[PDB]
Amino acid sequence: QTQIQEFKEAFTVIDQNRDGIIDKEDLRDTFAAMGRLNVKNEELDAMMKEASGPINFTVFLTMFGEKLKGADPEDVITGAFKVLDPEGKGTIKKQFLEELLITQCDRFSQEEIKNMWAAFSPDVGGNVDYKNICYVITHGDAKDQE
Amino acid sequence: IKIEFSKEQQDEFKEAFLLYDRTGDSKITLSQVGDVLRALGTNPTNAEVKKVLGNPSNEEMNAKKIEFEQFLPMLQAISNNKDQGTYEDFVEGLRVFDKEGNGTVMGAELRHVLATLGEKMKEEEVEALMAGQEDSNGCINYEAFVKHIMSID
Amino acid sequence: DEDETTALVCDNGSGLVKAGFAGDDAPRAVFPSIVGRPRHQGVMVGMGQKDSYVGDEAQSKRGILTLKYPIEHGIITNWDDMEKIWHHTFYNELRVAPEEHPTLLTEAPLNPKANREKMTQIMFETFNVPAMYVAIQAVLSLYASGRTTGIVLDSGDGVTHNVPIYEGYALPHAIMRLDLAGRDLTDYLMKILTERGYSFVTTAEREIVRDIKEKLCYVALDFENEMATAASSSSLEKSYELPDGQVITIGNERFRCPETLFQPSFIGMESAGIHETTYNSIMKCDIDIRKDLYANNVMSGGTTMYPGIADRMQKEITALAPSTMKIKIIAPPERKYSVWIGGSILASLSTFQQMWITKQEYDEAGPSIVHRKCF
Amino acid sequence: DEDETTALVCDNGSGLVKAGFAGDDAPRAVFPSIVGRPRHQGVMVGMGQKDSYVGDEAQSKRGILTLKYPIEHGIITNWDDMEKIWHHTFYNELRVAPEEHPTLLTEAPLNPKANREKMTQIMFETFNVPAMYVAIQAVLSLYASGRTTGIVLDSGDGVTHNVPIYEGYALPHAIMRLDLAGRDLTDYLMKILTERGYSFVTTAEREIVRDIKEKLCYVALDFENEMATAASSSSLEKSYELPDGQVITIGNERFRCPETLFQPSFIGMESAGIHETTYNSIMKCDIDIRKDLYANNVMSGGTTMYPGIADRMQKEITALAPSTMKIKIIAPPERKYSVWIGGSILASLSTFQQMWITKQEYDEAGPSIVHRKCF
Amino acid sequence: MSSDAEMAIFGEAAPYLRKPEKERIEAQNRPFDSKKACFAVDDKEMYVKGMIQSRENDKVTVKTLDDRTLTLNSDQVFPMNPPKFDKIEDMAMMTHLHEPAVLYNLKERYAAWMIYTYSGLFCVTVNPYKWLPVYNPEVVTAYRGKKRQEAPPHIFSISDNAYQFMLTDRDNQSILITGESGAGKTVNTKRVIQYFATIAVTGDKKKEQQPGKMQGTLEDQIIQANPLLEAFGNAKTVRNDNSSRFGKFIRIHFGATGKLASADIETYLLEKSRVTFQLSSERSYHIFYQIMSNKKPELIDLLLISTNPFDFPFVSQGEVTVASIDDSEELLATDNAIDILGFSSEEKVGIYKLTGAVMHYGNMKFKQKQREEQAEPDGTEVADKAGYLMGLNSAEMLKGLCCPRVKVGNEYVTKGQNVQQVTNSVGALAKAVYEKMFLWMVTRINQQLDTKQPRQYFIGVLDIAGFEIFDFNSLEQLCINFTNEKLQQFFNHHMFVLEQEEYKKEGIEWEFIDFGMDLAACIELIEKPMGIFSILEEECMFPKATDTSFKNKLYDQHLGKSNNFQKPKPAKGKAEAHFSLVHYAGTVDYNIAGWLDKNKDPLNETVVGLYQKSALKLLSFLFSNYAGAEAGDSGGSKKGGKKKGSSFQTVSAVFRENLNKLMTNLRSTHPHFVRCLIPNETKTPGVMDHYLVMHQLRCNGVLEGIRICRKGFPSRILYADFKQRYRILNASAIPEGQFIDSKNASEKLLNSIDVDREQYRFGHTKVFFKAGLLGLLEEMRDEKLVTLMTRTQALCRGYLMRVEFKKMMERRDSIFCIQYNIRAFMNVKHWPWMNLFFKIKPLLK
Ligand SMILES: Nc1ncnc2c1ncn2[C@@H]1O[C@H](COP(=O)(O)OP(=O)(O)O)[C@@H](O)[C@H]1O
Ligand SMILES: Nc1ncnc2c1ncn2[C@@H]1O[C@H](COP(=O)(O)OP(=O)(O)O)[C@@H](O)[C@H]1O
Repeated sequence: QTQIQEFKEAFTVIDQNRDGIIDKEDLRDTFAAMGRLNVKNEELDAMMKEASGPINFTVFLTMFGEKLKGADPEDVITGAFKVLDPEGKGTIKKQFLEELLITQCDRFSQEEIKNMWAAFSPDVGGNVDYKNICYVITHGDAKDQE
Repeated sequence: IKIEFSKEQQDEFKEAFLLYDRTGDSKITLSQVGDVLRALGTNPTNAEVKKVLGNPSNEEMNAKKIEFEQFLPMLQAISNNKDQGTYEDFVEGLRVFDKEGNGTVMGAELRHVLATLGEKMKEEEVEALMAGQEDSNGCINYEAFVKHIMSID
Repeated sequence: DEDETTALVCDNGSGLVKAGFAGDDAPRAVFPSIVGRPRHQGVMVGMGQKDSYVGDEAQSKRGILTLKYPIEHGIITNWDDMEKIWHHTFYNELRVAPEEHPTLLTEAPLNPKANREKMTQIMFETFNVPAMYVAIQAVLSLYASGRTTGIVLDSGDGVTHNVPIYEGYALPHAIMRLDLAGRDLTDYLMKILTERGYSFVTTAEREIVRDIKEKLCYVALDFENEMATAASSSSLEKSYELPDGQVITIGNERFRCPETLFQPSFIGMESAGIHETTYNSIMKCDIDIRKDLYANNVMSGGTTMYPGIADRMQKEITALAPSTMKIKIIAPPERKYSVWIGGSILASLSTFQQMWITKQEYDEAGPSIVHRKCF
Repeated sequence: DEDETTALVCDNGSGLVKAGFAGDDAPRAVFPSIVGRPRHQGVMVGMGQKDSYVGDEAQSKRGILTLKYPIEHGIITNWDDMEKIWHHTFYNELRVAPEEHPTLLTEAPLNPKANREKMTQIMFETFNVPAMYVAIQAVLSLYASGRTTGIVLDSGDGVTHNVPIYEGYALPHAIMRLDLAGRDLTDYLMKILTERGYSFVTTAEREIVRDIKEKLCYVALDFENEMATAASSSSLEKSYELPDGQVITIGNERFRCPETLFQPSFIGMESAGIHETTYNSIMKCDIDIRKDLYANNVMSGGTTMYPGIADRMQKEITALAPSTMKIKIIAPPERKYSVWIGGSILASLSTFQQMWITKQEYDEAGPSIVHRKCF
Repeated sequence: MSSDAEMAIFGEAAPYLRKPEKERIEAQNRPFDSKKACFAVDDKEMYVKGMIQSRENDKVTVKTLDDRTLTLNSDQVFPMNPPKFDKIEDMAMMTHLHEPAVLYNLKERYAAWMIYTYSGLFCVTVNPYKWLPVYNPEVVTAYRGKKRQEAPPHIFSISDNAYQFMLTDRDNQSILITGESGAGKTVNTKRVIQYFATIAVTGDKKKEQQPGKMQGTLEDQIIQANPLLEAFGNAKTVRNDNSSRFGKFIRIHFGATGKLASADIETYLLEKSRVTFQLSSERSYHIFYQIMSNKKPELIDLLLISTNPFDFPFVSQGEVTVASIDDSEELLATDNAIDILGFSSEEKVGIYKLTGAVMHYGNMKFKQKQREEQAEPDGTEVADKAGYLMGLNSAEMLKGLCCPRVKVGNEYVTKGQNVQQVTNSVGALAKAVYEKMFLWMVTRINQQLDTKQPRQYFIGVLDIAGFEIFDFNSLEQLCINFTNEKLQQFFNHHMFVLEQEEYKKEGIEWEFIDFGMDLAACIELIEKPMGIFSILEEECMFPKATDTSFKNKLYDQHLGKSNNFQKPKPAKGKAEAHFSLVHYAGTVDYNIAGWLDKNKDPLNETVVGLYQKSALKLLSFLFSNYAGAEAGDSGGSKKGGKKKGSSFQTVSAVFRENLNKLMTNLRSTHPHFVRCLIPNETKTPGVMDHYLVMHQLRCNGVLEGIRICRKGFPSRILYADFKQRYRILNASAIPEGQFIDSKNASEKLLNSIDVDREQYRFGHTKVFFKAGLLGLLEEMRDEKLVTLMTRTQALCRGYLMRVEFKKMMERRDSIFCIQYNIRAFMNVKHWPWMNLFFKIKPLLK
């Protein structure tokens, strides 16, 4: 029940509206603590409209649904990469990796690869370090690194 | 005549291969494409049978999976594939001590330098994935095994 | 290997074939034209004779053998017999291979087209000559001579012709025939000798008289006087040895025989004797040319070989012909082979060579090709 | 075992048989042709003689025997006697079992066809020869000689012929016959000697005188001169011993007896002497050939054996014949066996071998098969 | 170890015989496909191998190992033998006989230093010019006491096995030997002689022993003889500088059981015709020239002659001398030779003088200028000298010559004599004396040669020259061809018997006739009645007949009548010949100069009668043979000739005589045939002159050889054998095992092959193959062999790819995730909430 009950919490903190719906002021007011601003009209509401009425957490779940669609655990991913790397923890070779995405199977574009690079995709030694990329995105990112 | 299962089984092996090439289907892999699943027929069969003029490479053409479908069966359907028992007799001619040893190099060079070759790594690798050892190697054993296909059980 | 070959000139005579290679002065091979086998044919103990060679052999062979002449009167009556003679000339005498050489054969006056045609086929089919020609015997003779104008008296074996030529042209109408020649004389002589109480019926006996005619016979300055002289004549009696061993004397007969040419009445010919026919021929030609004819007339053939022939002939001719008119009588030294030579030339005519008849022509047209629009 | 066999050549002479094996230079067998029994036939104590063998036996036996010649004049009149003789030849003289050998028989000129046939039937049926031939005696002799050409004078026992031959061909018409020869001459010597007052009638005596004919006699250079010389003749008086022991003289007689050939009138034959018959024979042939015939005169037979015969032959012909003519008389040294040798050539003639008549031929066609198309 | 080879490859005895295992192994699988690779006719070389580009119609387009393109002819191309064949012992084995095939094999072996090959019965050995260890006594050890199959071709074999055979089989045996110079023909005779020596002693059986008197061993016994006899015989023909005039059967006989009893010599063949006459660059027997030279001069004087070969007509007919000779030295040698054989010089004086007598008879003229027909002697110079040497009366002799007198029941005078005849008696006289001398000599060697040791069964040896063809063939040639023919026919018949026996034994159906017979028509034409020979002879009889008459006779009988009888056309110039024949043999053309004239043998009786008296040797020779006696007219003979009607007998008759005799013996004994060769004109190893051998082969008849083999079903194998190799061509599931019964399976292969039955037949034991089936078979296996190779390679390829595969699939899922998740990322990073959530979480405690 993890994740959603997890979500359930996130939703309620902001709530305190009545009854449990997290409606516009909640959102804005959350920001203050948050403590970053917060376009207080408009934008916030537009956020609402992807959904059809007040939410209520359940629809909060349902709205999310795209998020569920692709994404495997965490784990399993590593996982897929691991298959790539004959060597150690070392890990995946840069030049291999570009080649394996880009010309290979479902092709990354010229730009598409580039975006990833530009974000940099922490890397050093002229290579790559995956775990820190996962730390940002899938783990969600909760840092990275100062 | 094949038959859903079947051609469809051929299809998804095919699917991945397309996926590799980027994502579309060469023509060329062809022989390999449904060598993988089982018919032996060799370059000259491949080349004429449809890859391109025997398909040195790209980008002369592209198959595609469905066309490739009927190929796999007909280009199959012969039969004379080849066969462990028959091979041995071939192997034996070299063997010359009838010992069912050879003579390991002789051996690799035979199939190499003979008939069509047959690259060095490929030869070297196969024999000792096949795992029969050097003094001297049952060319009959090696053939009998390798024919049988790599797994066995 | 320049290009060009010989020509086999075969001349088919009524009594003698003459043949050789063109470009030669005279026929290398001359042999009797006959066919003959043991008339009696005894048997014996064995064999090794040839059934009808005739050829040279016969003449030595006299007494055993028989004669036939396929070409008896100049036209070849018998083909089968004919084939063999050609075989003899090629193989036996000439020792040549017919395959290799173009061959020129000659034929008689008034030879039928069919006759040429039979000849032709035999040459090609039987013999395998590459090439073949058929030549007009008198014409060859004309060729040999070399004279454009004038008039010729050809008396050989068995016919005697007077033939005016003006600019190479034998005026056909002018031309005269006498059957008489010298086969007849041979025959005549047999008769005359017999009256004395000598006999020469036979074939062997035939040859003998011929020998006597050719060695002994002569033509008189004047027939009438000659008879007159004979009585007191003492030269006339010369003697001849027979093969038998016995000896004949030939007094008057010597001149008597040839007199016949001048006087055909001897044998029983109605014919005008030679001088008259000559004259008849010229008058038959246009008046103007006659001057030339008279000046040039010209003896040919074996039967014109008698010494005394020319001198008389002018004597006779002058008598017939007009006062002022000039007369010459010409005779070639080796007249008899005049026929062969003439052929020898025209077979041997390189410039003319296109004339020769080909196997292809024979195939395409037929043998007739040689006949029609050529020789 | 390769193949092929001999040939029994027995020449049936009017007085002597000569028989032999083919390929023999001359006969193994020669014995008389007579049949004869003891004339008186005394009886005796016992027997053990052979009645009419006549054999050789008769000769030594002289006085006792009768004689007969089945083949008296060359034609076998008596088959019964003849069978006796042939039996003798095979078994006794030759000792050869006939069935084994193909046998060639000679036969007289003008042997009747029937005569020839009777011979055959006997050989096959009587003797059982596998094969046989009959041949002609004159013909045989010519063969031995090997003269293609020339005229032959073949005087034998009792016939004499002149055969001009041209290329192996007896010319039938030329041929002259003579009754006269040895048998006759033998009598003549007999009679003449009796003239002296000697008496030689008997058979025994005839044998005797024959012996004197063959030892003593000769032919003269010139008859007339020799006779005249005879008066002074020291030489003639040669003597001869008789078996009785008495010695007789001869020598006028020596030449006279042979002179008969030249002048047959002596005995009373009208016939021309051989020299002139020779001339007549030649004249009968054609003139052209005759030259050869003069050139090659060959003598034949026993009665041409007299010495100096040729020289005389030479002179006589020269006398008759033409001035220029070349004349040569050739005589073979053992001329008499010319007939046998003769058969020997023909008999052992293996190319010709078919010529032998065979049993089947005898059966199918008959004996006449021998006659009719072969010998 | 495996390989078709035994004992020790390396050991030196082996190398002529063996081939080393390695050499064989490399040899057998050199490349080969029948289809292209072939032979083409080459004007110069003979044939050449080459390969085919292209075909259409009669013309074929081709490339050679001189690699130009000629377009030869369809027939004119020659299919080669399959690879399986190469390095092959017995050429007969070769499936494709063709001549360039023929070159290839023996050529290939010889360079190899392999001299010997086995052709059927035949054992051919080539001449290595170089020295080869083969001869070694170590090798001998390998041989002796072994069967011939057991080792590759060698003399010691033939010598041995035959030795055994004689004992077991208890029969004489024969070997023939051919070889021109550079055969090594002589050595082998040494080698064999010793061989006799080796076993002749050996025994296992006892044959009468003595301590012994001696006089030299056999072998030497023979050898001592040689030089002299070959001095006198031997000579230089226009072709052949030293070619023996005569034919030698050298007889070594043994006892039942293989003791050696001893030896004897018989001679046949003397063309006396040389004696008078010689043509061109040729000359008489060596001696004539020799005598005349100045080694000898005492002898020349006994002769009463001025030493100068020119001086006399008898000699003078041809050329005086030859290079490379020295008459004098050879004179010295020969006198020495005469000594060594060890007679007793009086006989020498003797043997000289009488040959000498010949010469004197050479002197005298013939004339009394033929009074009239007869010829009488002129000079009586020679007759007295003649008379003297013999010791006979010159009044008599002259007379005897002048006019011989002879016998019958009565004796006749052989008138007989002529001017023309007589001389053809003086020469004959000469020839006779010489030959009688030769013969008498020979018997003497036998007396000497007579050893101790008993004999039943002998082996050995015939020597006379091989078939010849000349620009100008003549009486000499035709006879030789005649002799060869029947011989060859003899051979054909012999094997014809055997094969059908074998066929019968196996029980495969035989329909054939004796192989010899096909020829028979030809020889018959020569031999039989109305034959060319017979016809010629009786033509001899007619005094009248001439070349032409003979000519017509043959023509009438044969011309066109037989295909055999044909005639040369005139060409330019080139040649003139009366007629040609087609012997088995190949064709031949002959011409006349001589023969009837050459023919005339006439005996002169009285001379023989006269001769009987006086000088001792002369009486003996003329009287008759050596001590012995004869018979007469009772019980003989066949139309043997005896007289021939008169004038004694001709040559042809006697020829019949001899040959029949020769045949009688040969067929008595079991033949073996050896042919020795010389490879090529310049003497080098390896080397093969294509033209020379080819000519050799037809003359050899070896090709013929091969032709008979065509006739039947050559290739034979066991079924079991057949199955083992061939099956790879047509496989089935069931294990080779001996699971597949040999009978069934081979049945199965054949029919499933769909060969027609005609080609082969079964067979309890064997399957009978025709030409060519194997050729098909071999070829197909060749093609088969390749394909599976490629197919294995196919297999190996699959191996690679298949193995790739799992790695590939594995990657696929790894990849798939990669692509989508990042893609998941591409949107997320933008979408506000996602970002916020990530920030919000860490807020949580
Ligand atoms: N010297 C000569 N004298 C007379 N007549 C001759 C002489 N020479 C040849 N003849 C004859 O000439 C005739 C052959 O002449 P030829 O011109 O050849 O005749 P054709 O051409 O008609 O056959 C024969 O009758 C022959 O006898
Ligand atoms: N030397 C001779 N001299 C004379 N007459 C001889 C001589 N020899 C044989 N004759 C005779 O020849 C005759 C036999 O000759 P031959 O030719 O055999 O005759 P035919 O053949 O007619 O029987 C007998 O009369 C015989 O006396």
